[PDB]
Amino acid sequence: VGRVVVLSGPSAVGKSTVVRCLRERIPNLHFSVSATTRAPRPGEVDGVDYHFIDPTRFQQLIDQGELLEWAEIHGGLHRSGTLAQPVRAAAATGVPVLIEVDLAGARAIKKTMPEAVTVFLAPPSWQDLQARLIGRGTETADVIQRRLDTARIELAAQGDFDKVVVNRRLESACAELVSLLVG
Ligand SMILES: Nc1nc2c(ncn2[C@@H]2O[C@H](COP(=O)(O)OP(=O)(O)O)[C@@H](O)[C@H]2O)c(=O)[nH]1
Repeated sequence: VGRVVVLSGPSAVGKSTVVRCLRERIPNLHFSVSATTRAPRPGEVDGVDYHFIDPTRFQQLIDQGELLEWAEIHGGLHRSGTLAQPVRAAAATGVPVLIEVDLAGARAIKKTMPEAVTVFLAPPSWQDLQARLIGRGTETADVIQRRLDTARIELAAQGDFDKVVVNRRLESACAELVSLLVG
């Protein structure tokens, strides 16, 4: 049986680089393809970037209990979420699975699939994070203050997770995750 790992953390912090490394380290890693009801952009392959389904079917799947999690996107313009069946099918086939979602999504997935292992990817310190949120200082004080506030709230609830990986160094963050996914 493949391990299922749900990767989340602070919302203002992109994890695509970490995801990219894991996929390079674990050759047969199945990165969860979210379902969505928005249309494909050119270059997007159905079954690879998303599973593109229409609003009516997405609702069916909600009603049948077939999303581990879902959400309204851009205030309900469309929906996206994680399909249960591919995740379980991959796992039973023995392939390891990584799901990368926001915090509400990971919380929701722990309920619908409790054998999944949730991981909060934490900053090495509050100051490391703060520095990155201020960044180049191209945003307004109001916006930055909101980010810093948002971040402290999110950091304060990392204890809801099965596991904390402190991202001190990319390669050892990635090493800890590899261990959870196959070790
Ligand atoms: N709840 C939930 N949100 C998703 C899922 N997939 C994508 N999203 C959200 O949709 C937003 C925008 O999608 P897009 O611009 O194509 O790139 P993305 O940011 O990687 O998803 C993201 O901020 C995600 O939080 C999912 O499976 N579940």
